[PDB]
Amino acid sequence: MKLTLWTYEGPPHVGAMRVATGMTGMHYVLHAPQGDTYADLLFTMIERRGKRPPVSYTTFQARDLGSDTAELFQSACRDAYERFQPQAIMVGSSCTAELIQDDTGGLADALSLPVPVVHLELPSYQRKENFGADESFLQICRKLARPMERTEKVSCNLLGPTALGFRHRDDILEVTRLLEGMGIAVNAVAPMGASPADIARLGAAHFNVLLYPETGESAARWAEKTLKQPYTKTVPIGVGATRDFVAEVAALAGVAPVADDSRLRQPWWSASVDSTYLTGKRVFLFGDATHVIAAARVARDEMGFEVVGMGCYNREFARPMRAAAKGYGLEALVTDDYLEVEEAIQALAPELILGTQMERHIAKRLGIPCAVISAPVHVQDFPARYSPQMGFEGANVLFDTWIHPLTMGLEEHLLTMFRE
Amino acid sequence: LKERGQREVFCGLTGIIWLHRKMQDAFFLVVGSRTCAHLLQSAAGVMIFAEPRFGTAVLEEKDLAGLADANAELDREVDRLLARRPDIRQLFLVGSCPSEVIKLDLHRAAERLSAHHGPAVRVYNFSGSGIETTFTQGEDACLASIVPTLPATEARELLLVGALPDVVEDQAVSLLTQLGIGPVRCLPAHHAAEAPGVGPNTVFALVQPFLGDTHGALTRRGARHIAAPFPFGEEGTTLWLKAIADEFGVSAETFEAVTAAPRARARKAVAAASEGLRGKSVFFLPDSQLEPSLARFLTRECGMSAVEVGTPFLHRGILGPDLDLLAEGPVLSEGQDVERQLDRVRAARPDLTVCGLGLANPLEAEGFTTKWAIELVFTPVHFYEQAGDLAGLFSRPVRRR
Amino acid sequence: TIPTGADGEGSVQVHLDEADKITGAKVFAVYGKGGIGKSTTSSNLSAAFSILGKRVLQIGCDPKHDSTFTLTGSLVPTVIDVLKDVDFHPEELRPEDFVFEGFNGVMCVEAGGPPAGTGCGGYVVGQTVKLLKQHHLLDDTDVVIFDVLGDVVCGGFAAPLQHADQAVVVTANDFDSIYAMNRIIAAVQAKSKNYKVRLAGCVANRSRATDEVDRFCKETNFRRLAHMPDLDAIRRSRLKKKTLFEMDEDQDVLAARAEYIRLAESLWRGLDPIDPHSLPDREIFEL
Amino acid sequence: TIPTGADGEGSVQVHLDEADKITGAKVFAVYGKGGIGKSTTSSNLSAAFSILGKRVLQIGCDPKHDSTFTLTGSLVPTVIDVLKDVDFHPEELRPEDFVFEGFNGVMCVEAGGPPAGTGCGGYVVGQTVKLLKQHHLLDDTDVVIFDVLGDVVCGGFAAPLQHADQAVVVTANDFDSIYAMNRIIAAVQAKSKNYKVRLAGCVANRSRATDEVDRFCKETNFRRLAHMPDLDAIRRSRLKKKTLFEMDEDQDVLAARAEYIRLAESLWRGLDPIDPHSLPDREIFELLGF
Ligand code: PMR
Ligand code: SF4
Ligand SMILES: [Cu+2]
Ligand SMILES: [Mg+2]
Ligand SMILES: [Mg+2]
Repeated sequence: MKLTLWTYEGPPHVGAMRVATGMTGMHYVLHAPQGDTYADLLFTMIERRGKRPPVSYTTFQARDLGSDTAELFQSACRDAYERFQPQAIMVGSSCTAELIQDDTGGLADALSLPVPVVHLELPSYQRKENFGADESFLQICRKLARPMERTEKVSCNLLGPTALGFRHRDDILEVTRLLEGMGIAVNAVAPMGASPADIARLGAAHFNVLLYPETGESAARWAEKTLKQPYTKTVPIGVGATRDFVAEVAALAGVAPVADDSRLRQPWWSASVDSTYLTGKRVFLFGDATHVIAAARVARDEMGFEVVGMGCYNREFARPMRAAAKGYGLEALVTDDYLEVEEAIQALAPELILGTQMERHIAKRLGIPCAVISAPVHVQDFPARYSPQMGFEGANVLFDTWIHPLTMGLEEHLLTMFRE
Repeated sequence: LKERGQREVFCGLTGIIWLHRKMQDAFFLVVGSRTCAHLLQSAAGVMIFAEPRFGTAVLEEKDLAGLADANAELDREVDRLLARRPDIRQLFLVGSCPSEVIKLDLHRAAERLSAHHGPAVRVYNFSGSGIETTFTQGEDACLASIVPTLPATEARELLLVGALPDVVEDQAVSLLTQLGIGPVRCLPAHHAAEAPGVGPNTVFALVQPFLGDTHGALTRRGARHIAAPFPFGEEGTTLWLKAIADEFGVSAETFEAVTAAPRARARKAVAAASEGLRGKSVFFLPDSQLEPSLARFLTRECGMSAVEVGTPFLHRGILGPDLDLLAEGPVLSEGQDVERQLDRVRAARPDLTVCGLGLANPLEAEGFTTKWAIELVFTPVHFYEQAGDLAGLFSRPVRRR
Repeated sequence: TIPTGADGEGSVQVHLDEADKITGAKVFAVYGKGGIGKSTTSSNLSAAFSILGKRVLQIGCDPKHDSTFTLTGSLVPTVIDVLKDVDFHPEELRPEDFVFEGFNGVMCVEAGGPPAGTGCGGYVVGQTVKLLKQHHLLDDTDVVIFDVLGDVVCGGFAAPLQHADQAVVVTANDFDSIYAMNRIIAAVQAKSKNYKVRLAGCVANRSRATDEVDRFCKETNFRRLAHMPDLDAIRRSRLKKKTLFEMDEDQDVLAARAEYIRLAESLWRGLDPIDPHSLPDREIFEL
Repeated sequence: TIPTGADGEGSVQVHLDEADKITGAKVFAVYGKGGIGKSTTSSNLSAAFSILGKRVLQIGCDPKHDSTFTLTGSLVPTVIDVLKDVDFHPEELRPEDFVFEGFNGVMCVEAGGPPAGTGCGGYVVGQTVKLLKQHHLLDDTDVVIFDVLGDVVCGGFAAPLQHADQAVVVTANDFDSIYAMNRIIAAVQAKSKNYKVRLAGCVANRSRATDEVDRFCKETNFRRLAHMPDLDAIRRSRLKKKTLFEMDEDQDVLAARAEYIRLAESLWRGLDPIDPHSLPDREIFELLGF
């Protein structure tokens, strides 16, 4: 009932559609009203997808109520199977669907299609988009990921990377190249590059890698007991986090660390003499949980900045948020409202703030240098150039991405003082 | 072809995005879930960063379980937002899918809200949800909602109705004064600075084709529409102003001679881009009910060959002059399943495709050039000045491959 | 009009209790009055089921916060404690931050009693089960067991019956326990009226089996599941913070474990649940 | 009508009868542990006031027969104290015709065994409070007793403490006790806004030598009173037949009935409130704690 003008997330069916479009051979049926069909725009355009998202919508109207909704849903699923031919199918509901007495699971059972189906119960008014992605992930995992004999060579599974993710296409590549660095083979990358066969083979890994918590943590814990699959706890964003993750995976797989420091340049450039003025610069961080945790760690340790403001809209990870904030002796700001964080950056007045698009634009209003380090972004944040946020290369990317606003403002001020 | 197998359109809440641009004294409270908020936010894009007038209060479980709770929360929230924006006077309680399924009576709530707020601040509501309307129906629903509140006028005045960019409105006023006869009253008046009296006296003409409920709203007052081709392209605007002249008894010679230079500039501008789109095939998809006028303009002025024209709903009573100007070539269609029209698109091999943005990139990957109809509502394409730019919007001489 | 008042029978007849009947796994709610062993029986039942190989989670709806305490051996921070540590937003909790494991990997949850003088026990257990669904622990587990105070069986107190597929009861020879079991059968029938909860049967309280409870079961059309007296062999003080089925062995221990194993396998089968009745209070042979 | 809020607006579970702080008539509640926990204290104390000259509305609130049936001899002799009826009365709604006139004083009854089943304790005993009020029994009597048990701590269900002012305590000498008395103390200062229900002191029955639980009771800032009894109580069968005031005065260790009278000498309105406090599980630990 609170007025929101800009929200940091989407309805949980958006995250479920993220995981659905990430992996191939799936189709996603919405019990969505006509006009709620917009949700494929963002996928076709913000992420710049050449293919239609594997989704079909019933698009019911005022004339279609009661039984007509059920018949329309049945026809939608039947035609989706007939013309799209998905290896795996799942049934979902929208915000309006659950209010109507339409049983998605009952309709799916009545269809009795040969391809296995799963019923996604989405609390579209209790929860948000990342939860929906995670629930779809664990539900598909229990549907068609069964325990089976280990691989000949130690294998890992990357859990977490979904569509509409921050750089996810690049983090999968960087992590994969690193793991080939120790030579451990990635059996399946899900849900970014998954398939029904891939989910079936997901149990073949000797351990799991939690590349993104918000979208793979519950799947990893489900594999913990269902498949006896250990999952790594450390996120490799930043040099120190990269080394911690390398040690963790080397321990789990039993292979030697064999880390490659050749391409890394961030420590030398941060210790470089031109980078002295970065020391003692206040920074405010907001956005995705692990992203903010790693950003604060990287800033305080390797950047010389002083974290002056910490926050997270991922309420489900407020506990790590609070723990880290206490670790830096800060006060976690878990608001999902742009106005509270706006007031926070007004009161604190950090030299630089790194959040998401909201933080970028409020800093533009406040005349403060800003960079984006979180999920909610416009089209231009997602680049064609490969920009990993994690790993040794990701260290340099993070470094100069943070540098750019600072040097821009600094040279602008130097110009202004100089023509005066 | 009215198959309902699968539809890909926008809620009428997309009308709020540019509708508020016409009146900067209109605040919109959306009783919608997180999904409608996400739609408005995404589609607006850079707006949300400039503090729009779109208040999309999420229907949490708390106020959705009951009914009167949301009713009282509505009053509390509007009092709040009036406190935030003292400048704001006109309020709109736009309908949304959760409100429709829970059957929240927005009419009585808006009436009591206006009663308690007083004459200074006035709230009228409508429903722009996708359950009963779609895309452009939100705007004519809104204005038809504010039509009865407009007082009856006893003076015969030339009437313009339809949300329109301010420069286009100014140029239309200038042209109709260059005609000499016919006082212009802008129904979507800028921030309600001049409450436009509408009654039986004021016969009206239509500038925006999609305005369906508008005609009903003005027939309730007694105003009658005049058969006039919609002002798209130089000849469309010319025949439109000719119709206005005919209604107000303006001499044919006078209006022909008066508007000679503007239409000379317009034909120059349109011929600047006509050569790009000569001898090609086009396919139209149901996006904003703006497609038949576009097909007419392209076919007769730009030399376009229109294979198909897809419209969600045809108001033939007002689109009749458009159809008469339109050739028999393109097949008319009232609402086509997206997969069926996609199959016809694949069969037809359209050199240019007009559709929603969501379909656009898949067709581009399939190898068909796409022009998204979500754009043309924003950019000014509506008169002589923009007659050339209308064709330029469909030029797309990319040919990188 | 005084009885109906403004609400009166309102909250108890209309919207009496929210349904949310999503079980998935087999549910057996143990119901005893007190003194008669419900929590110890439930804990040993969970241990026997874990011995069998079925994943078991126990919900300690009792407000004394000791039902599942024995399996862990250490006092479990109850759900309401964490829900108050958080700002009553159920999403920052994660598994193993409110649930805890016991012997042989027995999951166990304690439902913290509602604050004194306000709230509802049914409210509390509803939040526990909702939080339980949110992190989907029921999905992996195969057996779900409820331990609730059967002394009071009002609407909120009857919420676990809504979930429970079978309703296990424990009883002693004391006449208070007799009236308690009678009330329990009546309330379980009432809860099986709306949706369904079946009656698995009653066990003794290790005082003396089949002394008069068997005849009462025959009269009420109930059944008397066998259980043996081990009052002194099983230390009243949870045997050094540690139940018998968990961290001990002895002839009496072995045979009691065997009895609980029979109870476990019978509940796992759990066919032909009896449909008993509540024999009139006057008809009750009394003293 | 109140559709939401009854189980909505945060699932509010008040009795939904506004404020129930008003005492019936100087209500003197008596806590217990469900029949076996000496619920006869309510009946015996009501008989004490009645012998003094103050009529008592001693409301036992015991589904089984231990609380007030001792005062009223045979259990529900007309089965109209059962209190559960569609017409809200199993007989004529006249206050005099309604139930029995106890056996001393003027009139007094308990709660029977209600098959009401479905419903929060906010109404199960919440309604059970006011049928005596419905026929103005709290007005027809001089003083009142509102017996409760160890299970009842929670509000709505703790409507007797909503209406109680000056109450004595009864409890055991085990872990269940040290849990129950302090939890009841918590309940009664939760009902302290409901006419400050008192905390006079506990009739604690040490089994053999459980002086450590009594020391804990002292640590709860809470008096001991009837320290002497060692699992020895008056004749149970005769107690079921009639309460001690009507039955042979068979004191077990000390002058039990004379101790009751010595208590009542100031307890006619209520024994001097020791004013105890609830205590956590860390300090109230009973070492192992069963
Ligand atoms: C719900 C659909 C949607 C989304 C996700 C966006 C964001 C977006 N708005 Mg297009 N905007 C949508 C529809 C609309 N936007 C609007 C504003 C707008 C304009 C003028 C433009 C634009 C564009 C975009 C873009 C760039 C990708 C795209 O083409 O959709 C996104 C993600 C951009 C474009 O179409 O490509 C050149 C462009 O010129 N947004 C308007 C007002 C007319 C509507 C109805
Ligand atoms: S279930 Fe009944 S007795 Fe228990 S707290 Fe709720 S209302 Fe009170
Ligand atoms: Cu820049
Ligand atoms: Mg217990
Ligand atoms: Mg007695």
